[PDB]
Order: sequence, then structure tokens, then C-alpha cells
Amino acid sequence: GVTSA
Amino acid sequence: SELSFNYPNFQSVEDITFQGGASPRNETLQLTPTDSNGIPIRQRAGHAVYSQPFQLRDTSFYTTFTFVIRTTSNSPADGFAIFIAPPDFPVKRYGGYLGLFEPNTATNTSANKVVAVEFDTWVNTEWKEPRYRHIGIDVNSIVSVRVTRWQDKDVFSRSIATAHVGYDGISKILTAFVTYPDGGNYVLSHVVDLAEIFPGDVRIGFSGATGQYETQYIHSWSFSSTSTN
Ligand SMILES: *[C@H]1O[C@H](CO)[C@H](O)[C@H](O)[C@H]1NC(C)=O
Ligand SMILES: [Ca+2]
Ligand SMILES: [Ca+2]
Repeated sequence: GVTSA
Repeated sequence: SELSFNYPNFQSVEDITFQGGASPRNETLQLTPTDSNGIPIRQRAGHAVYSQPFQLRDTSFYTTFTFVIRTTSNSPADGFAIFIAPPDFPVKRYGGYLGLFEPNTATNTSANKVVAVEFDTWVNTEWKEPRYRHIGIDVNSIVSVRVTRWQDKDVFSRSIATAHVGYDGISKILTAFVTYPDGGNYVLSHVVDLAEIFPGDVRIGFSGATGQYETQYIHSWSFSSTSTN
């Protein structure tokens, strides 16, 4: 999954 | 221009510039740092580049290196890359940017000047990469213009793997062959005019980044360029 945006 | 070098191992690290979290270790290039217990440090990037610049106008090259990925659990990140960029290129963002891009601009091809062959151990949701670990060719974007599946058997094998990267200056083609002892073989090519992207100087080297649970070690490295004349 997304982890730093 | 014409340049060649050879490191059968890295017992000497004589013309290597280290930046960020990269350092020499047990006759290798360790691209990302470890703590006092040997555990990989989260969210770091490191560069090990050959310090002498060269030019790409009217030039072909061949380079080969050996490498090991060491993982300490399931979900390692983020990988490493062999890259070409200008001589003043800084270590850029850790994580899935691989030390080669900044978040703002990482997919904008007109805001970057960097070409790489990436070994990517983490599937980034943030720019919808393909759903597997992969090897790829990057041209001014963290979104690989050409990409192929990198088998997990091989990622986690802890073998000393071999990469061959070569650029034909006449046909304007960059190509990577990657091989694993009793493992997989990988082939990628892309038409790209490196002399047009890099009209001046460049340096070649390695960028690694975490991420988590991962250390990237280069064991050997040779390079030869020659003029196409
Ligand atoms: C976010 O975290 C993971 C590790 O959990 C990876 O480092 C991934 O590449 C990171 N995201 C970005 C955008 O760097
Ligand atoms: Ca990638
Ligand atoms: Ca990734």
C-alpha cells in the first residue's frame, strides 16, 4: 500500500 | 569519451566517491547503512560512484558488476540502481525514489536528467508500478519506460548475481542482461539517445535506498567505453 505520499 | 576501470573486488576503493549512507565493507560496496547490530536502517539512501567524469557523445559502453541483496524479512525495500547522471548529482530521496528522484518531480521527465537500470524490491502503490518486484530501465522518471518481472526466487536467493549493462551509441540502445547462478536470466532493452539527454559530463555509479530490512552489496565492477569512430 501507500507508505509516503 | 574513452574510460575504463576494473574492480575484481573492492579491497581497494580508490576512485570511488561515497555519499549518504554508502560505505565500503568486507571488500564490497555497501549502498545503505546498517546500525550497531548489523540491522538495516530505515529511510536512507547512498551513492557509490566512480569519481572520474566522462562524455557520451559518439560513445558506446559495456559494464558488468556482481551484486548481493541481503534481506532480513518478508517485505524488503527499496532496491538499488546503476545510474548515469551529471557529476554534481546529489543523493536524492530515500524510499521508492531509490536515491534518484525528489517527490515533487519524480514522474516529470522534463524535470530530471538521469538514466538507470533499477533492481526494484518494493512495489510502490504511489505511482502504480506493476504488481511484482521488477528490473527496469528508467529514463528521467521513477516510472520505468521498460520493465520486466524479477522472480522472487532470485530476489531472496542471496546469490552473487551478475548484471551486464551496455549502450550502443550507433543504434541508441541501452540493454541489460541479468543472470543468477542456477536461477533466472533477464533481458531488457530500450531505444534512448543518451548523448541528447547528457550533452556534457556524466558519472556512472550505484544508488541504493531503504525502505526496510534490506542491504545492497556490489561485489565487483568493470566498465569500458569506446568511441563509435
Ligand atoms: C514507503 O515505505 C516503504 C517501506 O515500508 C517503502 O520504503 C516505499 O518505497 C516508501 N514510499 C515511498 C513513496 O518512498
Ligand atoms: Ca520501479
Ligand atoms: Ca518500487
